[PDB]
Amino acid sequence: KDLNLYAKELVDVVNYLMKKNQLVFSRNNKFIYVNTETIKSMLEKRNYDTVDGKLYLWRELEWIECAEDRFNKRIKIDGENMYAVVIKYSSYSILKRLYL
Amino acid sequence: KDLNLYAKELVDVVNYLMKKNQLVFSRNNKFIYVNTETIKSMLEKRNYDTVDGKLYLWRELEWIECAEDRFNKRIKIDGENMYAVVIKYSSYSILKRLYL
Amino acid sequence: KDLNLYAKELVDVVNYLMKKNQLVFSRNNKFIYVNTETIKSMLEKRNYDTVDGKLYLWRELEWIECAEDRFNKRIKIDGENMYAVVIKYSSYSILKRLY
Amino acid sequence: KDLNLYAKELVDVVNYLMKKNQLVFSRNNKFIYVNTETIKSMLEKRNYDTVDGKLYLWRELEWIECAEDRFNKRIKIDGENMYAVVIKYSSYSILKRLYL
DNA sequence: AAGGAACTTTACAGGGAACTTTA
DNA sequence: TAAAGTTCCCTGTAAAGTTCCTT
DNA sequence: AAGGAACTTTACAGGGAACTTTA
DNA sequence: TAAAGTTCCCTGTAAAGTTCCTT
Repeated sequence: KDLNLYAKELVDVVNYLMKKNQLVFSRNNKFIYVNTETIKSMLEKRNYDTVDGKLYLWRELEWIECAEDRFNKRIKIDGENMYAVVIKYSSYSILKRLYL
Repeated sequence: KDLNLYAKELVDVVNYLMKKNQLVFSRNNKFIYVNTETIKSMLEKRNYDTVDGKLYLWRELEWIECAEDRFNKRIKIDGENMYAVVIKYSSYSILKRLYL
Repeated sequence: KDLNLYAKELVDVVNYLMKKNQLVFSRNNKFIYVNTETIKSMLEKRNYDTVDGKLYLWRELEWIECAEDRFNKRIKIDGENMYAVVIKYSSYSILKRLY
Repeated sequence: KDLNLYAKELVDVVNYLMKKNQLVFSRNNKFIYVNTETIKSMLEKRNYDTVDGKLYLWRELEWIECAEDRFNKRIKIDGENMYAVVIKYSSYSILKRLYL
C-alpha cells in the first residue's frame, strides 16, 4: 500500500549507484541507464514487495521507460546494443527533493 | 516528507468534485478539467505543503498536464478557449486503486 | 424490472471482495477471479432476482467470461487448476464510472 | 446515470424497425444491421441524452459492434458494401426478456 | 459434469542487423 | 558524419491460460 | 497570467478494391 | 467454389486540442 517505500527505494538505488560511479546517462541527460541484473539484485533486499511488484508499480506510475511487455528497453553505448532499466531523471529529481 | 498525502489529496479532490457534480471531461474521457481557482482554494486547506508545492510535485510526477513553467493548460469547450488544471484520469484511477 | 440493480450489484460485489482481499487478478489485470460459492452466496441476499437469473444477465451482457454450459470458467493459480467466476475489469470500470 | 433509459431505447428501436420490416440480419443471425441515418434520427426523439451520448454508451457496453474510432462498421449485402450500425442480438434478447 | 493431464500462449528475459535521429 | 536512439526481425522460459480426455 | 488568433489533430463520417473466412 | 465478412488503401469535416505571439 505505502507509496513512500517505492519512491524512497528509487531515490536510494540511484544515489547508491551514483556514488559507486555505476550509472550512465542518456545523450540529453533526461534518463539514467542501469543494468537490469544490478537493479533486480538491489530490489531483492527490502521485502515490502517482490522485485517484479516494485518494477510493475514503477512502470505504471511511469518512473521508468519500458518497451512493450517488458521492464527494460534497448539502448546503445559505444556502438554496442544492450538492455537497460531506464529511469526518468525528472521522476528521480522531485522524489529526491521530497525526501531532502 | 510523505508522498501519500499528495496522492490521497489528488483522489480526494476528484472524489469531492465528482459528488458536487463539478467535473468536465476531455473528448476521450482520459482527462479531467478543473478550474484553476477552485483547485488552488481546495489545496489551501491541508497544510502539509503549499498549493504551489503540491502542484509542482503533481506536474513532475505527471499526474497533471501543464504548459512549460505553469500548472495551468489551455483547453477548448464549445468553441471557446480557457485555462484549466488538467488531471490525467489514468493517474487518478491508478492511485484510487493503490489505496482501495 | 431494473438493469441498475444488476449493474450496482456487480460493482458492490467487486468493491466488497476488494476491501476484504478475497479477489485475485489475471496476469494482464484485465480480469477478476472470484470463488463460485462466495459469489453465489452474496447474490442470494438482494431478492430482485434469483442467483441464476443474475448470472444469466451478467453472462449475456458479457460482464463475466463463462465456459459452455456454466456460469464459471477454468483458471490456474500457482500451477493449480480450479473454477472461478471471471469478471471483466472493463465492465466493472465502466459500470463503476456510471455512478 | 439511469441505464434503463439506454437499454429500453435499444429494445424499442429494434422492436420499431422489426415491425416496419427495416431490419436485416447477419448470416449467423447473431447481429442486426440498421442504417446509420435511420438510427441517429430515431435517437433524436428521447431527450435524456444526445445521439452521440447514447451511441458512446452502447459502444462502451459492447451492445453494438463498431470499427476503431467509429459508431458503425462495414457490412456486405448481395455483394454491395455499406456502413451499418450493428446491434448484438444477444444484447437485444436479454434487455427484451428483462422488460417483458 | 468434473477435474486430472496436456497442450498453447504470454509476459517477462535475451540478441543480430539495419535503419532513423540527434549533437 | 558518427554515435545514440530506435525498429524490425528473430529465440528462450515458466507459469498462466486453455483444451483434451476420462470419469 | 490572460487572451486573441490561427494552426494541427482527432474521432466521427464516407468508399473502391482486394483480401480472408465461412456455408 | 462464391458471397459474407473484413481489411487495406485512401478522402472529408468540425470542433477539440495546441501553439504563436502580444499585452
